Amino acid sequence: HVRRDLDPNEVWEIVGELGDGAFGKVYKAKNKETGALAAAKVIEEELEDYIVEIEILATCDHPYIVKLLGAYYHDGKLWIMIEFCPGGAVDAIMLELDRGLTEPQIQVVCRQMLEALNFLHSKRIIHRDLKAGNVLMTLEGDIRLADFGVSAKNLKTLQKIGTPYWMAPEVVMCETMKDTPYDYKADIWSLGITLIEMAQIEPPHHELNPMRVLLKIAKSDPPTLLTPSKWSVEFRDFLKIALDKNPETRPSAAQLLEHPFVSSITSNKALRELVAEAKAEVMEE
Amino acid sequence: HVRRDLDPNEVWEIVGELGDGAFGKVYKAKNKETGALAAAKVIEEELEDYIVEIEILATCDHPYIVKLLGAYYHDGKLWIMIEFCPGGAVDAIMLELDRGLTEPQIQVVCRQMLEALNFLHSKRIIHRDLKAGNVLMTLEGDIRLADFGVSAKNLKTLQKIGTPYWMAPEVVMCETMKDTPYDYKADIWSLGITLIEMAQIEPPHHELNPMRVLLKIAKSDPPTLLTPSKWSVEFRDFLKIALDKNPETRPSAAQLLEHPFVSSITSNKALRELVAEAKAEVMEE
Ligand SMILES: Cc1[nH]c(/C=C2\C(=O)Nc3ccc(S(=O)(=O)N(C)c4cccc(Cl)c4)cc32)c(C)c1C(=O)N1CCN(C)CC1
Ligand SMILES: Cc1[nH]c(/C=C2\C(=O)Nc3ccc(S(=O)(=O)N(C)c4cccc(Cl)c4)cc32)c(C)c1C(=O)N1CCN(C)CC1
Ligand SMILES: [Ca+2]
Ligand SMILES: [Ca+2]
Ligand SMILES: [Ca+2]
Ligand SMILES: [Ca+2]
Ligand SMILES: [Ca+2]
Ligand SMILES: [Ca+2]
Ligand SMILES: [Ca+2]
Ligand SMILES: [Ca+2]
Ligand SMILES: [Ca+2]
Ligand SMILES: [Ca+2]
Ligand SMILES: [Ca+2]
Ligand SMILES: [Ca+2]
Ligand SMILES: [Ca+2]
Ligand SMILES: [Ca+2]
Repeated sequence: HVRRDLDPNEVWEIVGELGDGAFGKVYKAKNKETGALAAAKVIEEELEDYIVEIEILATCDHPYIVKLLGAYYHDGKLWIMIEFCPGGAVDAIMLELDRGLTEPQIQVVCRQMLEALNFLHSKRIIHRDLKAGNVLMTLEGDIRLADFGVSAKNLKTLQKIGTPYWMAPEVVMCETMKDTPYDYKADIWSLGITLIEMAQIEPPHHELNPMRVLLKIAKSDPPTLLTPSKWSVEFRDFLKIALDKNPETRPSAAQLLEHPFVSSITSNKALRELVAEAKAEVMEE
Repeated sequence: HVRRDLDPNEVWEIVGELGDGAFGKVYKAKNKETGALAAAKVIEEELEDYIVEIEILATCDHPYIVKLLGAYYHDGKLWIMIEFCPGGAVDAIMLELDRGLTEPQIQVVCRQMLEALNFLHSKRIIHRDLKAGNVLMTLEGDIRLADFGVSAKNLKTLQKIGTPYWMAPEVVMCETMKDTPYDYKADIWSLGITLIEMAQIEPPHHELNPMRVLLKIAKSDPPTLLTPSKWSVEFRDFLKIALDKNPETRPSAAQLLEHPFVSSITSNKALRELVAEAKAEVMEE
């Protein structure tokens, strides 16, 4: 999936920057032949993390997951072109609009996220980094799950303890959490938190520093919506079963697709409206 | 610690085989200058596992841990010479004598193992593969903890997920078990099982296949001695607190060194006697 024979800078042009951070710059790229836009990383022996990421991406051909457009290794730089999502990240949308999503909007995101997760889990791919910032929007009002970096760094490890009789109980449990049917449950919890983040702009425990947050997650009862009366019983029930601290009894995405919070969602209209409103808001000067 | 400049086959001669298995052959080597004997691996990009192992070994200079005599990379082969232990592994001793250890013998092994683990844990090294087969004997009746392969493969990983607010409780717990003060607790549990193995020849759940054993460890109450009346209250109490399923409340090696099962053990005589008896038994033809 990494093309060696083709030179990438004859097919793509880097026309802008989308972001920057701890994992380098993300560029906006334009196809000089077709005019298609991509999010791009041009990366100059931790390229094996990116190699595993490309392989996941290439395997993850699905309507609600970001589509890999091309990967190259040329002169050396590793190029990785992925489909541009002009609607942006849902957390940027909430910041731009200065508000959380409506329940109808959350229902669409939830339905589509569940379809994506059901697909990934079928392929034994665990995302492990769900959050509103990794839910990207199209102008049509569909999501795309993004950022398989954590997924890939985790998979590289597993692809790469003790002798069982002598193994401590906590070691048995954490090695048993590395495999089916427990590994994928993590994404279901993170989905629930993401839905709260979308309802309330911030996730639970946002006021605490990251290290205190970890203690809080382990020891606290599962998070609930701050103002329950704003939300349907269906939404609160959905969260109640998704935010199960016990991964054994936490439902799969397939099971959650039959929950009445999402089982009747057959239109993306609420999300298409959201993206239109965000676009119009961005235009204000 | 890996010598490049010196050619190893001018210092050592491979004079025998000690073992074979899934991790290759272990040779017996003799120093052509001094006459000292070593256990040797001569290994022809998973050499980084062995590199981390050498670094651990070089750091683990202690009376009750195997002593690294030399590591080389020459013509390409990786040579790793470690001190020969003529008494052999405690599990081989039990098989040779067709019996378990006496309580006085177990007390000495336990005292010395605790001293070793207290040292390792001070260096933030977790063995992760304690068992009677990794407790080696000298003719003097001292142990040497051996086989840091699992330790090294684990450390290579840590030296080499998610964002905390969205992280599932079970993921928080298993990442929190990867660090102090929880990581080292695993060795305390494995010590307890090892002591049962030494008392009874076989560890608990030896009748079950390895995959069933894992379920059994997670769900069962902690193991106890099969015939309690053979053993002191002190031994049974020691096991009771060491085989704590909760790593939070499981004692450290330092705490266990003050337990009356080991706190008064100031002589290795019982173990020196054991090794003499095993030697004499081996001589029978
Ligand atoms: C408009 C917009 N696009 C993006 C990011 C995109 C995108 O449009 N397409 C896309 C695909 C994948 C990814 S990724 O997270 O998986 N990722 C980092 C990545 C990308 C390429 C290669 C590899 Cl290996 C990995 C990230 C993205 C963002 C964050 C925004 C946005 O909110 N904003 C941007 C515009 N601002 C003015 C407002 C906020
Ligand atoms: C007599 C004897 N010696 C050994 C093994 C030794 C030894 O004598 N010294 C020693 C040091 C280290 C290790 S190790 O487990 O850490 N290991 C595998 C290793 C070694 C070298 C390099 C590296 Cl990286 C790793 C293993 C050993 C064994 C298993 C026996 C034994 O019971 N027996 C052998 C004789 N039989 C007739 C009876 C049973
Ligand atoms: Ca697509
Ligand atoms: Ca605004
Ligand atoms: Ca992002
Ligand atoms: Ca914030
Ligand atoms: Ca509803
Ligand atoms: Ca406006
Ligand atoms: Ca406005
Ligand atoms: Ca020594
Ligand atoms: Ca015999
Ligand atoms: Ca061995
Ligand atoms: Ca056995
Ligand atoms: Ca006693
Ligand atoms: Ca005899
Ligand atoms: Ca005999």
